[PDB]
Amino acid sequence: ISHGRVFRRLGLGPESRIHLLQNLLTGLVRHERIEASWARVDELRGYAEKLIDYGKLGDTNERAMRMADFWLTEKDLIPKLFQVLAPRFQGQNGGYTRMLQIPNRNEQDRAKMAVIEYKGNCLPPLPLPRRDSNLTLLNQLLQGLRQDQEASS
Amino acid sequence: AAPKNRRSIEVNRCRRRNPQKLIKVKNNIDVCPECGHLKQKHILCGYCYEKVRKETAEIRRQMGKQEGGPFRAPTTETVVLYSGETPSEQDQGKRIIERERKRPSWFTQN
Amino acid sequence: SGPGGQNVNKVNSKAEVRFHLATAEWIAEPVRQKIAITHKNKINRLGELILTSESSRYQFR
RNA sequence: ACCAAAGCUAGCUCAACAUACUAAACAAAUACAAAAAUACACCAAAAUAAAAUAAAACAUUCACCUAACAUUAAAGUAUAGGA
RNA sequence: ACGAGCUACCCAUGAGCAGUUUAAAAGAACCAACUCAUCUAUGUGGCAAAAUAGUGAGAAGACUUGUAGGUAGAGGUGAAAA
RNA sequence: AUGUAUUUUUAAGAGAUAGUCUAAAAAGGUACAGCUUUUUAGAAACGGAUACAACCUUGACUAGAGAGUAAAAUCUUAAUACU
RNA sequence: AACAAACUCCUAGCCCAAUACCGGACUAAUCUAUUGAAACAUAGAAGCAAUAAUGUUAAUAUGAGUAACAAGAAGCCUUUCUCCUCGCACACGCUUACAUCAGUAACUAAUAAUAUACUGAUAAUUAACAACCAAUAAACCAAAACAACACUAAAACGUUUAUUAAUUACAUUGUUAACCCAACACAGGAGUGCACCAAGGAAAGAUUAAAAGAAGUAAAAGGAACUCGGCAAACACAAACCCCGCCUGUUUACCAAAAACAUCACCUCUAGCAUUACUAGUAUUAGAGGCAAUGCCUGCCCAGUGACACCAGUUUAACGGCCGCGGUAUUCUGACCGUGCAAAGGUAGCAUAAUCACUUGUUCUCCAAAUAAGGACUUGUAUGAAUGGCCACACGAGGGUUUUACUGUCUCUUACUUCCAAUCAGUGAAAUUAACCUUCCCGUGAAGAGGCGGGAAUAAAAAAAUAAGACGAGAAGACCCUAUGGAGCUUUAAUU
RNA sequence: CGAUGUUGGAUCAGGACACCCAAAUGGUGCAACCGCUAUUAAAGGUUCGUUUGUUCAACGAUUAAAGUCCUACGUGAUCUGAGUUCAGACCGGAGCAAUCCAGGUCGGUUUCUAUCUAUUAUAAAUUUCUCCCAGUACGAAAGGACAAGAGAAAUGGGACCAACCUCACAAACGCGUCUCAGAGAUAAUUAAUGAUUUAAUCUUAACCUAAUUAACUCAUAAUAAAUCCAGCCCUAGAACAGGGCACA
Ligand SMILES: Nc1nc2c(ncn2[C@@H]2O[C@H](COP(=O)(O)O)[C@@H](O)[C@H]2O)c(=O)[nH]1
Ligand SMILES: [Mg+2]
Ligand SMILES: [Mg+2]
Ligand SMILES: [Mg+2]
Ligand SMILES: [Mg+2]
Ligand SMILES: [Mg+2]
Ligand SMILES: [Mg+2]
Ligand SMILES: [Mg+2]
Ligand SMILES: [Mg+2]
Ligand SMILES: [Mg+2]
Ligand SMILES: [Mg+2]
Ligand SMILES: [Mg+2]
Ligand SMILES: [Mg+2]
Ligand SMILES: [Mg+2]
Ligand SMILES: [Mg+2]
Ligand SMILES: [Mg+2]
Ligand SMILES: [Mg+2]
Ligand SMILES: [Mg+2]
Ligand SMILES: [Mg+2]
Ligand SMILES: [Mg+2]
Ligand SMILES: [Mg+2]
Ligand SMILES: [Mg+2]
Ligand SMILES: [Mg+2]
Ligand SMILES: [Mg+2]
Ligand SMILES: [Mg+2]
Ligand SMILES: [Mg+2]
Ligand SMILES: [Mg+2]
Ligand SMILES: [Mg+2]
Ligand SMILES: [Mg+2]
Ligand SMILES: [Mg+2]
Ligand SMILES: [Mg+2]
Ligand SMILES: [Mg+2]
Ligand SMILES: [Mg+2]
Ligand SMILES: [Mg+2]
Ligand SMILES: [Mg+2]
Ligand SMILES: [Mg+2]
Ligand SMILES: [Mg+2]
Ligand SMILES: [Mg+2]
Ligand SMILES: [Mg+2]
Ligand SMILES: [Mg+2]
Ligand SMILES: [Mg+2]
Ligand SMILES: [Mg+2]
Ligand SMILES: [Mg+2]
Ligand SMILES: [Mg+2]
Ligand SMILES: [Mg+2]
Ligand SMILES: [Mg+2]
Ligand SMILES: [Mg+2]
Ligand SMILES: [Mg+2]
Ligand SMILES: [Mg+2]
Ligand SMILES: [Mg+2]
Ligand SMILES: [Mg+2]
Ligand SMILES: [Mg+2]
Ligand SMILES: [Mg+2]
Ligand SMILES: [Mg+2]
Ligand SMILES: [Mg+2]
Ligand SMILES: [Mg+2]
Ligand SMILES: [Mg+2]
Ligand SMILES: [Mg+2]
Ligand SMILES: [Mg+2]
Ligand SMILES: [Mg+2]
Ligand SMILES: [Mg+2]
Ligand SMILES: [Mg+2]
Ligand SMILES: [Mg+2]
Ligand SMILES: [Mg+2]
Ligand SMILES: [Mg+2]
Ligand SMILES: [Mg+2]
Ligand SMILES: [Mg+2]
Ligand SMILES: [Mg+2]
Ligand SMILES: [Mg+2]
Ligand SMILES: [Mg+2]
Ligand SMILES: [Mg+2]
Ligand SMILES: [Mg+2]
Ligand SMILES: [Mg+2]
Ligand SMILES: [Mg+2]
Ligand SMILES: [Mg+2]
Ligand SMILES: [Mg+2]
Ligand SMILES: [Mg+2]
Ligand SMILES: [Mg+2]
Ligand SMILES: [Mg+2]
Ligand SMILES: [Mg+2]
Ligand SMILES: [Mg+2]
Ligand SMILES: [Mg+2]
Ligand SMILES: [Mg+2]
Ligand SMILES: [Mg+2]
Ligand SMILES: [Mg+2]
Ligand SMILES: [Mg+2]
Ligand SMILES: [Mg+2]
Ligand SMILES: [Mg+2]
Ligand SMILES: [Mg+2]
Ligand SMILES: [Mg+2]
Ligand SMILES: [Mg+2]
Ligand SMILES: [Mg+2]
Ligand SMILES: [Mg+2]
Ligand SMILES: [Mg+2]
Ligand SMILES: [Mg+2]
Ligand SMILES: [Mg+2]
Ligand SMILES: [Mg+2]
Ligand SMILES: [Mg+2]
Ligand SMILES: [Mg+2]
Ligand SMILES: [Mg+2]
Ligand SMILES: [Mg+2]
Ligand SMILES: [Mg+2]
Ligand SMILES: [Mg+2]
Ligand SMILES: [Mg+2]
Ligand SMILES: [Mg+2]
Ligand SMILES: [Mg+2]
Ligand SMILES: [Mg+2]
Ligand SMILES: [Mg+2]
Ligand SMILES: [Mg+2]
Ligand SMILES: [Mg+2]
Ligand SMILES: [Mg+2]
Ligand SMILES: [Mg+2]
Ligand SMILES: [Mg+2]
Ligand SMILES: [Mg+2]
Ligand SMILES: [Mg+2]
Ligand SMILES: [Mg+2]
Ligand SMILES: [Mg+2]
Ligand SMILES: [Mg+2]
Ligand SMILES: [Mg+2]
Ligand SMILES: [Mg+2]
Ligand SMILES: [Mg+2]
Ligand SMILES: [Mg+2]
Ligand SMILES: [Mg+2]
Ligand SMILES: [Mg+2]
Ligand SMILES: [Mg+2]
Ligand SMILES: [Mg+2]
Ligand SMILES: [Mg+2]
Ligand SMILES: [Mg+2]
Ligand SMILES: [Mg+2]
Ligand SMILES: [Mg+2]
Ligand SMILES: [Mg+2]
Ligand SMILES: [Mg+2]
Ligand SMILES: [Zn+2]
Repeated sequence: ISHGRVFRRLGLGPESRIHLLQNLLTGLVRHERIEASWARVDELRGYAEKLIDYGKLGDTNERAMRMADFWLTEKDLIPKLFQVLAPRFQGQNGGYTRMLQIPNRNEQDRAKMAVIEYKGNCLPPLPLPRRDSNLTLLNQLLQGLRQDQEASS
Repeated sequence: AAPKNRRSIEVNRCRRRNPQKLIKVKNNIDVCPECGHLKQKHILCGYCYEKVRKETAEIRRQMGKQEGGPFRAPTTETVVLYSGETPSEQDQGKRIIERERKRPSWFTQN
Repeated sequence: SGPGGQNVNKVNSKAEVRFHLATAEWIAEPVRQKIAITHKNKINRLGELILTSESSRYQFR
């Protein structure tokens, strides 16, 4: 019975799971885009979302200061977090990270792998799944429906 | 416990040829509109992702060559440009990476 | 109880004779009182006297 | 259709003859803890064969059982045997 | 015939026992290294043809242990468990 | 006597000598055993007693897509008024 | 009536069942002598025919793609983060498994990546550390333990003098390693000097978070009510009463660590002595033994069997034994007596015991309840005094009984993690197996049926669990009996 | 005997009735309550502790009751090992000794990865205790009812976290909370009507009869709209399945 559980079991326990997530978060903050197992990236998504929120509280906030000190193992990333990631995420509310499932690892384990990336980074854009153009048959019929609806009012 | 009798080939075939054990056909297979290679509808294209990953690896190698130390991370934003490009007014004041390769078609200025 | 292996394990060879003393008309009254006095440890509260045998291996013995 | 199956050869065995019987190689080192050139010693020795078995047990007995006299008969005879 | 390189006991040559209470190096006391293996749980074709974890006893002595040698089966050796 | 052809010796011989039930005559036990010990007879179907070792019918070869028979298939009552 | 056989007729025949044993006629496949040469005939020979020996060898199947095994994360590609701490060298031992380059389709890593563990080629360990590195006579009792000076158990470790010791660079050998013994790259076994990290490494291949299992943490009220036992666990880790052994210690490597053995102490016996034990010792000694410190003691007996005495006689701290029958004081008993046999007739002590059965002997304390425990009574007619009897301090992973404290032992379990478990990828065993197209009930039957009989049930295949059955698997029952089968041990067995 | 693993317990229990209670009755030396026997009825239960390895047995407190058996005197490929049933060691006895004990004491390895059969949740309650009935009927008084109706609980079935408690996850869990039923039918046993046997007689004589146990069936309750299923969540789940993805 695992009803109402949000945290999946990783590593050698709760503390090892926290340490693994901390290492993943440090790597994500340092490189602005990392890849891991799908479950690990899925769990790290929320922590990365909350880290930007904490950084948006300001540099002088002691709680956010100690949170960054604990999480960002490499101490040169804390100034980066508070002066690059936080300032560039100001008008955005919760659209800080993007997660996409990549093909399985070429190793024999054939793990389900995902890539997480902070938006607005200085990296080549991933092959995002783009929707069809409005000039398609179905979308053009839908545009006709929309035009009729607009003309009806 | 030990088996009582040897299981015949009829039983063995009926056991290990059941549709539950057979590999199911995947009907989410599609071709990538960009490169024409095969990909799944919910999974990013392997070819394009490999291109992006190699470009990212080269960019990161250059930006780490810029920083001679392990704990020397930029405190400002970063911008990468290719041969034949100049930083704009909105791109100045940031750390700059310069590449000898020309700008790829998929990589947009922005 | 005792060492007899499977024999003692699964053979009913312990004998027990239990009978009421007050209504036992086959024993004289003074004798009944004397037994009730001297062997009160072997008599329970319902007046039933109990004797048991375990020594012999045979049930009839 | 996989897994597979089939070759005829290497060679062995039993005898006979036979010179007469520990093959070849032995440059160096070889019983120092072998293949280790080189210092005052010790070197050496012999004393019955036994039993597993048979006698339906087992005590006396039980051929052959790592000692030349071979073959045809005498003869499985005289004898020796808890006879 | 071959076996004391494991083990039982000796023979030469060496090496170990930190800290604490004690006039004590007292076949004393607590507890380490170290040596044994009381109890339980796993293990039972296992890590292992006798182990792991927890927990236990001794821990300056009739103590452990390294090297070399000896006692060989009708026997050796044995603080007798045949 | 009669109906049948078997019996006795001669010369080679091996197996077996660790057995069950039924009917009958007895003994022991408990006038008990799918009990044990003696004597007479029988059996050990591919049919019957639903299944079945011993109970019954049956002088056991082969082919038939012929026939006649044998032992054998639901066993009996369930009843007591006397004003 | 009918239906109903290995019975009997009908139509043709090659014209009557069978275990052990017995007889006969043929015959499969080889070699040889003659025929034959699209593979046969007559004769003579045998290594002359396999559905069966828990048969031997080789390959294969079921169990089974099951149990089981591994690589910390990100990355700019070997750089940074998260954790645990058996590391360096020498001795012994293994021999190149060490280093560089190149390759891994396959072979080795229990899987990949690649490579200290596979393949090929080329190089290497350079002595000052270590091995080999004087004899012959004489002076020499006086410990090592910071050694001042002492104890008993009396203690390895050295110089000087005198005679000869080739005399003259550079000799020979071990120098790698991730390693040794355990069938394995095994959670095991391994001596010594240093420090507890300044050196070594990674518990997780990736997911989900079913049952059951192992490990850990926490728990309302109760606080041993669970159980053979307070085994395990616990915020406690204390005080006591008995049995057995005085105590430290040793023992059945691999089911028994003890109440067993040994032990200081006490007793016996056997020896008046010299060059290998005893012993380089001499009865206050040395062996063969018993019982166990200490305290109270060890009562009777040489009738039997041993030993000295070669016969008498002595020995029990030698092997061992220490009584009946009947009546009696005033009722229970018997101080006492008569008689008989003995070598003496069981003394002291203790006592329902670790002590045959009766036994849960009787009684008191402990508990609400006790075949438990302790204290008393005691013929125990089978207790008993060095095969030792009684108490006592200390002691004991020995065996029993209580008082609190303690707690998931339990009332009555629950929650969460890790290893497990299920899914994906890789590698991939074992016992077992006559063939199974492998149901339930009743009856039957070599006397407990999935296979028979009479009835019910019945699309076929997976995956995960529980173990009622397959008289389940494992070991030609270790209990019992037989074998004119063994072996150990003891003798009053028989030959010696 | 080329193995059918052997006592007590832990867990789970299947069945028989020769019934302990619970239910319906008959006779009583049954006035009433306690009682003693006899018939029918097996859907459900049949306690907690001390001593003993104990089955038994003795005792304490209760209960409506602490039933008798079969089941390899059930169940060790589920468990326990205290005793029995190996090898060690004592005490008493036998044997000169080795050894012997249904004579006692301590200690003493309990293996299995499931091949096949089999199986892996629909319900439609039960029983005690209090108030009246009533100190009423019944009785010389002491004593003392049945039935009917109101409630409290306990067991068991099925469920759930508003609060308490376990609880450092949003959940799970009990020690916490909610619910639990109508009709027919009968066995034993009572009377109406009525012949054989013009009386009577409940009838293996008919007709309709009425009071009637437990079971057992049935009303009733649950599921009960087929072919979209890539991906993402789930109070749904081993895998497979199942419910959601328009508000926001
Ligand atoms: N002594 C003996 N034994 C026989 C006889 N017949 C058959 N047997 C035995 O019976 C057994 C076989 O039974 P059957 O096959 O005869 O039914 C075998 O032990 C066989 O020796 C006979 O006539 N005499
Ligand atoms: Mg007993
Ligand atoms: Mg015994
Ligand atoms: Mg016995
Ligand atoms: Mg019996
Ligand atoms: Mg013989
Ligand atoms: Mg013979
Ligand atoms: Mg013999
Ligand atoms: Mg001979
Ligand atoms: Mg003569
Ligand atoms: Mg030696
Ligand atoms: Mg040695
Ligand atoms: Mg010390
Ligand atoms: Mg000490
Ligand atoms: Mg251990
Ligand atoms: Mg623990
Ligand atoms: Mg200690
Ligand atoms: Mg001590
Ligand atoms: Mg001998
Ligand atoms: Mg000997
Ligand atoms: Mg002994
Ligand atoms: Mg012995
Ligand atoms: Mg004959
Ligand atoms: Mg015979
Ligand atoms: Mg018979
Ligand atoms: Mg006959
Ligand atoms: Mg038949
Ligand atoms: Mg006939
Ligand atoms: Mg016919
Ligand atoms: Mg004819
Ligand atoms: Mg015929
Ligand atoms: Mg021929
Ligand atoms: Mg042959
Ligand atoms: Mg063959
Ligand atoms: Mg064979
Ligand atoms: Mg396979
Ligand atoms: Mg399986
Ligand atoms: Mg597994
Ligand atoms: Mg790992
Ligand atoms: Mg080697
Ligand atoms: Mg490989
Ligand atoms: Mg190599
Ligand atoms: Mg080195
Ligand atoms: Mg995991
Ligand atoms: Mg793993
Ligand atoms: Mg679990
Ligand atoms: Mg647990
Ligand atoms: Mg705890
Ligand atoms: Mg609690
Ligand atoms: Mg108790
Ligand atoms: Mg109890
Ligand atoms: Mg404990
Ligand atoms: Mg304690
Ligand atoms: Mg305590
Ligand atoms: Mg006692
Ligand atoms: Mg002791
Ligand atoms: Mg002392
Ligand atoms: Mg010893
Ligand atoms: Mg030992
Ligand atoms: Mg042992
Ligand atoms: Mg011990
Ligand atoms: Mg032990
Ligand atoms: Mg002793
Ligand atoms: Mg004295
Ligand atoms: Mg003494
Ligand atoms: Mg004496
Ligand atoms: Mg004498
Ligand atoms: Mg004399
Ligand atoms: Mg006394
Ligand atoms: Mg005493
Ligand atoms: Mg005493
Ligand atoms: Mg006694
Ligand atoms: Mg006891
Ligand atoms: Mg107790
Ligand atoms: Mg007592
Ligand atoms: Mg006592
Ligand atoms: Mg005596
Ligand atoms: Mg004695
Ligand atoms: Mg004596
Ligand atoms: Mg003794
Ligand atoms: Mg001890
Ligand atoms: Mg003690
Ligand atoms: Mg000790
Ligand atoms: Mg909880
Ligand atoms: Mg797999
Ligand atoms: Mg086999
Ligand atoms: Mg079938
Ligand atoms: Mg048959
Ligand atoms: Mg049979
Ligand atoms: Mg049957
Ligand atoms: Mg059938
Ligand atoms: Mg049938
Ligand atoms: Mg029927
Ligand atoms: Mg089963
Ligand atoms: Mg069968
Ligand atoms: Mg079996
Ligand atoms: Mg046998
Ligand atoms: Mg046995
Ligand atoms: Mg025997
Ligand atoms: Mg015989
Ligand atoms: Mg013999
Ligand atoms: Mg013999
Ligand atoms: Mg004699
Ligand atoms: Mg048997
Ligand atoms: Mg068998
Ligand atoms: Mg068998
Ligand atoms: Mg069985
Ligand atoms: Mg039941
Ligand atoms: Mg009845
Ligand atoms: Mg009743
Ligand atoms: Mg019942
Ligand atoms: Mg049995
Ligand atoms: Mg019986
Ligand atoms: Mg029976
Ligand atoms: Mg049983
Ligand atoms: Mg049992
Ligand atoms: Mg088991
Ligand atoms: Mg079983
Ligand atoms: Mg035991
Ligand atoms: Mg004693
Ligand atoms: Mg005994
Ligand atoms: Mg015992
Ligand atoms: Mg013990
Ligand atoms: Mg299965
Ligand atoms: Mg299982
Ligand atoms: Mg009154
Ligand atoms: Mg009432
Ligand atoms: Mg309830
Ligand atoms: Mg009338
Ligand atoms: Mg009337
Ligand atoms: Mg219905
Ligand atoms: Mg759906
Ligand atoms: Zn593409």
